Amino acid sequence: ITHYIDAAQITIWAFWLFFFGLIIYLRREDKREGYPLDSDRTERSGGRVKVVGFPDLPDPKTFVLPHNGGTVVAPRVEAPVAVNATPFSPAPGSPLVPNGDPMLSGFGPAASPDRPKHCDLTFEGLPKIVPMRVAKEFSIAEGDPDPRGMTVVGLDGEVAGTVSDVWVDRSEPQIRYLEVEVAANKKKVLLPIGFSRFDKKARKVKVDAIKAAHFANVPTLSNPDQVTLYEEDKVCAYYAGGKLYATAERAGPLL
Amino acid sequence: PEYQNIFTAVQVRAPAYPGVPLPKGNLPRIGRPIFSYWLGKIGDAQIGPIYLGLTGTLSIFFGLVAISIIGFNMLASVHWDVFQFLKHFFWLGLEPPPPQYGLRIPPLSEGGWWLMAGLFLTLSILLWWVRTYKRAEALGMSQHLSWAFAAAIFFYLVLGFIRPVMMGSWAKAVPFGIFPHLDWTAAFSIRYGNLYYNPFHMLSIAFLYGSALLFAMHGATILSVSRFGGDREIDQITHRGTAAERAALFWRWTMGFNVTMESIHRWAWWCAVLTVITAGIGILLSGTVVDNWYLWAVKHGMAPAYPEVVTAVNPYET
Amino acid sequence: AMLSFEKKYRVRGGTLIGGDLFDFWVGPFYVGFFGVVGFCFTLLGVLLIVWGATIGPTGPTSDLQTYNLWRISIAPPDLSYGLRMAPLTEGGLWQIITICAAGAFISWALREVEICRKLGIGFHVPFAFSFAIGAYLVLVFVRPLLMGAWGHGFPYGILSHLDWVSNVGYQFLHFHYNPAHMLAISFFFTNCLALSMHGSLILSVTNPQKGEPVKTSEHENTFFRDIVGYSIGALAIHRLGLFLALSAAFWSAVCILISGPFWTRGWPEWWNWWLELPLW
Amino acid sequence: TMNANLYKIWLILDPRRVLVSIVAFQIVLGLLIHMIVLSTDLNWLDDNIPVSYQALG
Amino acid sequence: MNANLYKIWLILDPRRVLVSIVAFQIVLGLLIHMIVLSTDLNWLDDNIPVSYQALG
Amino acid sequence: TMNANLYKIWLILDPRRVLVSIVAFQIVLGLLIHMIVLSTDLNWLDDNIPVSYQAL
Amino acid sequence: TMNANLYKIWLILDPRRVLVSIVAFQIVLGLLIHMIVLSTDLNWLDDNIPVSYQALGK
Amino acid sequence: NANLYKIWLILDPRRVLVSIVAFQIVLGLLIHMIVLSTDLNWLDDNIPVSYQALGK
Amino acid sequence: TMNANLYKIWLILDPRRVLVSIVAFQIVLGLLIHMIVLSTDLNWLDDNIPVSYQALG
Amino acid sequence: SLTGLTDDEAKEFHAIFMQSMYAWFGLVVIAHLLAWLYRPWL
Amino acid sequence: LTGLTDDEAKEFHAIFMQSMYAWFGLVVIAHLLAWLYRPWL
Amino acid sequence: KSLTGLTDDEAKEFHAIFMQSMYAWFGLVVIAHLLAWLYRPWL
Amino acid sequence: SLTGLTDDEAKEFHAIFMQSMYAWFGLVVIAHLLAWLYRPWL
Amino acid sequence: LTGLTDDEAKEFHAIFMQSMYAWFGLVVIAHLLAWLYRPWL
Ligand code: BCL
Ligand code: BCL
Ligand code: BCL
Ligand code: BCL
Ligand SMILES: CC[C@H]1c2cc3[nH]c4c(c3C)C(=O)[C@H](C(=O)OC)c4c3nc(cc4[nH]c(cc(n2)[C@@H]1C)c(C(C)=O)c4C)[C@@H](C)[C@@H]3CCC(=O)OC/C=C(/C)CCC[C@H](C)CCC[C@H](C)CCCC(C)C
Ligand SMILES: CC[C@H]1c2cc3[nH]c4c(c3C)C(=O)[C@H](C(=O)OC)c4c3nc(cc4[nH]c(cc(n2)[C@@H]1C)c(C(C)=O)c4C)[C@@H](C)[C@@H]3CCC(=O)OC/C=C(\C)CCC[C@H](C)CCC[C@H](C)CCCC(C)C
Ligand SMILES: CCCCCCCCCCCCCCCC(=O)OC[C@H](COP(=O)(O)OCCN)OC(=O)CCCCCCCCCCCCCCC
Ligand SMILES: COC(C)(C)C/C=C/C(C)=C/C=C/C(C)=C/C=C/C(C)=C/C=C\C=C(C)\C=C\C=C(C)\C=C\C=C(C)\C=C\CC(C)(C)OC
Ligand SMILES: [Ca+2]
Ligand SMILES: [Ca+2]
Ligand SMILES: [Ca+2]
Ligand SMILES: [Ca+2]
Repeated sequence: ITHYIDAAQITIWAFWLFFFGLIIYLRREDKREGYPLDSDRTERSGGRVKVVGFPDLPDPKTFVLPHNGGTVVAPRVEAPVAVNATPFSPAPGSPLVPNGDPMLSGFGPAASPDRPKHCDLTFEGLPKIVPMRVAKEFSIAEGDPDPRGMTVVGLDGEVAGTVSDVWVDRSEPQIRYLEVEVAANKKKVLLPIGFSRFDKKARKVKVDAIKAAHFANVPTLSNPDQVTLYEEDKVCAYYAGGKLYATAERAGPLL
Repeated sequence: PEYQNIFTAVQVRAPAYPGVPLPKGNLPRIGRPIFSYWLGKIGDAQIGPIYLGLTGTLSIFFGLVAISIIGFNMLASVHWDVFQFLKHFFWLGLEPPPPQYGLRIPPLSEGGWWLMAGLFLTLSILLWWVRTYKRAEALGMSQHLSWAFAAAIFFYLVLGFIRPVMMGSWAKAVPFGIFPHLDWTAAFSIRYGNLYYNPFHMLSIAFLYGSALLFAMHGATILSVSRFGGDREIDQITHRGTAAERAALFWRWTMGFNVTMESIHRWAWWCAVLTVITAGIGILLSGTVVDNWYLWAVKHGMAPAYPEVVTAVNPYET
Repeated sequence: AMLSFEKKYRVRGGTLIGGDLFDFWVGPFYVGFFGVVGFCFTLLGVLLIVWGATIGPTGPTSDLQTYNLWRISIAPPDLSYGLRMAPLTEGGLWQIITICAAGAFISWALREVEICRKLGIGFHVPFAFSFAIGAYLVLVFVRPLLMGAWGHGFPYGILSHLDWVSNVGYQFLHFHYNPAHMLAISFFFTNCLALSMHGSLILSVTNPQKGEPVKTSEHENTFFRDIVGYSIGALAIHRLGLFLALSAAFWSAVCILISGPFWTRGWPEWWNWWLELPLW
Repeated sequence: TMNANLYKIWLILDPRRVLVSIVAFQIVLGLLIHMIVLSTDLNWLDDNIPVSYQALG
Repeated sequence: MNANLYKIWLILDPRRVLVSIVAFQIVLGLLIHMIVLSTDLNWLDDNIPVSYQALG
Repeated sequence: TMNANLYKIWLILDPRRVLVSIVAFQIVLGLLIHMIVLSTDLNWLDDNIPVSYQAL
Repeated sequence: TMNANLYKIWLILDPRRVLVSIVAFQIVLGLLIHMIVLSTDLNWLDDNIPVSYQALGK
Repeated sequence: NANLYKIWLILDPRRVLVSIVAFQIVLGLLIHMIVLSTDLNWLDDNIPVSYQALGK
Repeated sequence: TMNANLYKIWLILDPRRVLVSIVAFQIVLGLLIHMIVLSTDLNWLDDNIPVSYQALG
Repeated sequence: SLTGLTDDEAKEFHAIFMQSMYAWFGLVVIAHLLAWLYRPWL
Repeated sequence: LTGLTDDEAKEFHAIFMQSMYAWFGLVVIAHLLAWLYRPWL
Repeated sequence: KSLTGLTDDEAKEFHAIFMQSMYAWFGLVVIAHLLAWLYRPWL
Repeated sequence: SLTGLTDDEAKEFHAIFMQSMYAWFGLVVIAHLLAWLYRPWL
Repeated sequence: LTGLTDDEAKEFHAIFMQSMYAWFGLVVIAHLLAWLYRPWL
């Protein structure tokens, strides 16, 4: 006997039903941050219309933090935060332009959310990211130079200061920040390893993100022996603003 | 110029971590950890320690027996000549039993060793699955790894056990050998009328390509935000930072939508898992349900048609 | 609309070409010069694909014209046209769509560079996307050029390009023995394993067993040391995944590039250099 | 000849790991020997002794 | 048997052993049923007491 | 001919690792030698000695 | 004729690693040479000397 | 040369020794392998006699 | 006709790395050249000169 | 102790364990007696 | 060293040896039944 | 003091038991091969 | 002393090493005598 | 540079050369025997 329907055809159709169900599941999970959307439709509706697209948002999940750190929920209602910028044009879809000195505006690649004002912790409950002054069990791996005492140069090759310490991850041993004693003001500021190139034979750290004089305004730590999530983002974002803001040419275009 | 965060320029050292303490009933870990400078250039310099209870000890014993039976038979097939074993290594193999034996345990001289290696490798893998399950349980972690491992085991089982049993013959299973298992792969497509026309083969390719697409995207995305600590995905997930915001906006502005730091790992999980689910289903249907995938595709209207520029008289017709 | 945290990142500038002229978004999409340029290449290419489906290989009235999604095929020219432009109905349509595709892809990558400049992030993603583009260009430009005809490109058809792959592969009798192909596949498989391991680990520590708090960096490292005696690290797994995926694309491009231009016999026979070493 | 201080081996080798490794080794060995013998003339399942049950039907 | 064999449960976790015995035994049972079905002893396809496909 | 201070080797080589290595090596070597002998004319399992046990 | 201060080699090379290496190397070499010899006419297992034990049963 | 001894001020004596030992063992294995692949083969040359022929 | 100040090359290049590189390159080169020659008509091992020693058996 | 059980707790577990294992083996014997009666294999 | 006291090592040894010998006695009985049923040398 | 941590007396005691156990092992090997030579002489 | 041994320890170890090596080489010579008598290969 | 003093480099070189010459001597002897048994050129 012959039939057009066969088991291979049945099974492939069954797969499509599963797969489209899976995609809808995934798109819901994708909306646990950043939704509902900031639109001009919600503004004029007086907030009546929430823009969420399809599928709609999932019910909130809870993240229980260790060491009695509290509970995080997702999705969550997050308060609007003023933008320190003015639109270049009033038309929708236009960019904005930072107010004041761009490096210091907290806008564009200088921007960042306000992370929590407590430190990431080791499993045992100590501050995770700390200078080698504090975690004395750490050493420099034999074969590699000690960054302490190296001179830090900005994007234009001028001396910004000297490395005064190294900040390490106690959970997963690696350098996360260099501590820079800034020549101009004698403050000690963090420098993320992600923005640092070593010139080993010269014992120099090169920082392409900012000029030497920009080190004077790197955001400062409340406590010299630990760093909060909040301060980590403020530090890293300040260097990143330099990628677009630190010189005029960086605005573009090429042509 | 900028630091790309591909290689660690300056490593630091601390006393080796012995690991998160395990609950009562777990055995103490074994090994004195060492440090590799060159591994420390690309990743973690620490090697060891390792956990080894009953599950893993049994797994490793079964697995070494299986591997040794294969290597032994390869060397015997060049008459113990170690130099010819190195010459022909990629060609040598441990061969499935002849078709005359069906699914019966075949003689030691002609297929018994294949059947024993498949049995003992399979038990070794199943026990390794239990190991991945137990190691998550002892740390209080969920079982995502063992579920994905089970999907790969499903495909492996279909190749060497389920389909051969359904088809009535160990001779239809896979040989243990480098080039021999490539012969088997090509011959399987030939025998079943071109695996390109198997729709679960097409899906498995979409998901294998998609896995490389997604790890290239995600790997590169995270390194581009590692300057903001984006590689620390636990705290970016509980406490969204500018790493996670910039990652999502890069993709939203590029292609119109984006995921979250947690949910990209769900996309990645399913893409990889569906590679081997669809692969198992595709092989499971070959020979049992569909005997010629090209003709199955003709029947369901899928095969392209071309202007005829070559053609051959069938001498069986003449 | 914008993500609820997005407005504070929508900055002016960072373009490579265009400046204020095209420096704007359209809904979620950033546009810019390469958005406009890429949009034109893209819309043209797609519409020429639909036009090619509309007329088929031998005209819209023949039995070969079809809108069946699996059977639509737009094919390159005969090898006899060499490096010249064929007539539109004899493969030239494929050639124009190819140029559109390359321009759409490259414009997409440069748009990605402008987005990285706005966000002040590294350039890893457009760098990585360049490997996929490079493989596509090996297939339709470098390898056809080295053999002397654009007609060595693959056809634009969902199933018809699988026929191309099959027949190019079996020109070398047993393509599995291509050494760069073996290496590339090893990277594809290892990448899929690594991706499932990485996805699993992040989800299992952020979604732990009921009653458990979110797990730690120490748990992640401990978990794979417990299984394999080694943990590569949370930064390095992303280095590794990028290395495996780009290596898979790179050795793919190499493996088709040597198949024809740098080797014409069967692929198993390449291994005779090994068999013929005067050691055995 | 055994040794009167042989008991001191358990001051050297951990008793738990020894027990675990013996159990594991003997399970694999037991399965291996049964399969090896079933692959030879000594096979007692397919020997049609006392009768062939596939021939009855 | 030794009078203090009960002391095995002072060094080997009883719950772990019990669970490992149950899973070992279930897999062993599947394995042996599979082995026996691969031999002359097969009781499913022996057509005893009768062949039911041969009745249709 | 042997040496009187040979016991001092255990001041050099760890007794535990040495004992473990010995029994692992000897077990693997014994598996290997039985496999080699079974693969040759000396095979004692399939030699039909004292009789063949496979009945027709 | 070796040197009188040759014992000073154990001031340079670790006696432990040397003993372990020699033991490991010698075992592997022993396995290798037995296999090489078995692969040739010198084979003492499949030479049916003194007798063929399979012939007895076949 | 009279100042050749100073090479040990440049190259680690320990690593040179280990490297010499490792290279010489590999070379020795390689050369035996190469020579055995040819007409000079002394193991399979049936000299003084074929022992497999003896067993026939 | 070498230069009088050619010795200053060692103020530029590490004398240790050149030495270890020279030894490594030369060994690899010597292995490669022997294998190349053995792969040609010049092969001096399998040429049955002075005699074929397999022909003795 | 290593497992946490006291001495009397190991004694109690052992008595219930040995009784249950023997009951399980008793079932295995009944099943093999039935199987031998139906289809003797030696 | 393992952490056992000298007396603990004595007690474990006595139970270990009695249990192993009992296991070996089962193995011996099994091979006696197998040899009577199907002698293999 | 020592590389292993055994004392001089401890190494002597371990050596005594190790040599006796190893010789008992070799004695079984010899008996096994005497049995094997009588059953199936291979040279 | 790079290895940590004193000069007398290196002297004591050498004596026992050289003696054991020669005894091993003695066994190897006896083995090859028997093989040459049983099955000469040159 | 390695840590060896000048005198140490002298003593190591004397033994190194003496030992290497001893090894080369055996190679010549083995080769001589090989040529007498199976001349290859
Ligand atoms: C008998 C046939 C042969 C065979 C013949 C060949 C031939 C011939 C080729 C391969 C190629 C490959 N083969 Mg092979 N191969 C065989 C069997 C195998 C098996 C197996 C399990 O047996 C596997 C695992 C592989 C694996 C591989 C990969 C290494 C490689 C394909 C990946 C690639 O090119 O990525 C690179 C990725 C790309 C080229 C994609 C580019 C994407 C572009 C840049 C973007 C597109 C955007 C898109 C249009 C957007 C649409 C938008 C939506 C509509 C919204 N082959 C057999 C034995 N193989 C190919 C290769 O190496 O190509 C380089 C190739 O040409
Ligand atoms: C012609 C070939 C013979 C045959 C000859 C032999 C010989 C000879 C032996 C076996 C042995 C076994 N055979 Mg058999 N066997 C045959 C056919 C079978 C069939 C079958 C479906 O045909 C099966 C399922 C078995 C099953 C068994 C197992 C009960 C046992 C392997 C146990 C083990 O590995 O423990 C490994 C686990 C450990 C060592 C852990 C140790 C801890 C303690 C000491 C053990 C506790 C577990 C439990 C009590 C063991 C039960 C054994 C007792 C009989 C209750 N045989 C036939 C008819 N068989 C062996 C045996 O009986 O051992 C005593 C053995 O010596
Ligand atoms: C026709 C070819 C010959 C043959 C010719 C030779 C020749 C010639 C030699 C051997 C050697 C060995 N042969 Mg053989 N051999 C044959 C067949 C066999 C068969 C078999 C199943 O047929 C077996 C299992 C063996 C096994 C052995 C080993 C006992 C020994 C190598 C051990 C080693 O590498 O130590 C490496 C380990 C170390 C160096 C660590 C330190 C050594 C420790 C302290 C001592 C270990 C035990 C010691 C080896 C006991 C040897 C006692 C007898 C002399 C065998 N031979 C036949 C009949 N064989 C070699 C030997 O006798 O060495 C003395 C050797 O020279
Ligand atoms: C023509 C065919 C010839 C043959 C011609 C050659 C020639 C020519 C040479 C060898 C050499 C060797 N041959 Mg051959 N060889 C033959 C057959 C054999 C067979 C076999 C199973 O048939 C075996 C196993 C050997 C084994 C060996 C080794 C003893 C030696 C390589 C040692 C080494 O690499 O040290 C490298 C390791 C080091 C240098 C480390 C430092 C020193 C170590 C710690 C001490 C090693 C002791 C040494 C092996 C003592 C033996 C010296 C004797 C004079 C042979 N030959 C036949 C019959 N053979 C070589 C040799 O004799 O070297 C002196 C050599 O020149
Ligand atoms: C999503 C689908 C993909 C996938 C998923 C996947 N695979 C997985 C997992 C997952 C989620 C695991 O959790 C598991 C794993 O543990 O990975 C780290 C596994 C795994 N995938 C593996 C391999 C693998 N997966 C493959 C594929 C894939 N895996 C997919 C593409 C491939 C391919 C593509 O062919 C291979 C080759 C293993 C790495 C691991 C399963 C390991 C296992 O079962 O081990 C038991 C088997 C043995 C043979 C044990 C042998 C023991 C060793 C020889 C070590 C010897 C030790 C000894 C003590 C040495 C002593 C010597 C002395 C001298 C010192
Ligand atoms: C290099 C490792 C892997 C990789 C990485 C990679 N790919 C990437 C990226 C990266 C890092 C991006 O950033 C980019 C992206 O934005 O992803 C969301 C992209 C991407 N990889 C994509 C596809 C993709 N990548 C693939 C592969 C891979 N990409 C690798 C294995 C494949 C395979 C394997 O076949 C495909 C199908 C897209 C999702 C996206 C690029 C999107 C883009 O360029 O948009 C512009 C173009 C269009 C919207 C359509 C253009 C239409 C043409 C003008 C006409 C069509 C012509 C075409 C030649 C016809 C083909 C027909 C038949 C073959 C069916
Ligand atoms: C051919 C037939 C189809 C073939 C398809 C095969 C698919 C199964 C094979 C793969 C096995 C996966 C096992 C793990 C699963 C898992 O892990 O899911 C659990 C996790 C959640 O865990 P957590 O992280 O939240 O917390 C961990 C703490 N316990 O993820 C998910 O919820 C994914 C969501 C499931 C996907 C939904 C699909 C719905 C389809 C509906 C179709 C409707 C059509 C109706 C038509 C009438
Ligand atoms: C001499 O060698 C020594 C000893 C030195 C060690 C060296 C070992 C070496 C070199 C080994 C090399 C191994 C290689 C190169 C292996 C390559 C293997 C490959 C490529 C394998 C690929 C695929 C194989 C598959 C998928 C096989 C699957 C088989 C299965 C799933 C069989 C299952 C069988 C079962 C469950 C049997 C049950 C038996 C029953 C119960 C039915 O009995 C009646
Ligand atoms: Ca029977
Ligand atoms: Ca017998
Ligand atoms: Ca013999
Ligand atoms: Ca000879």
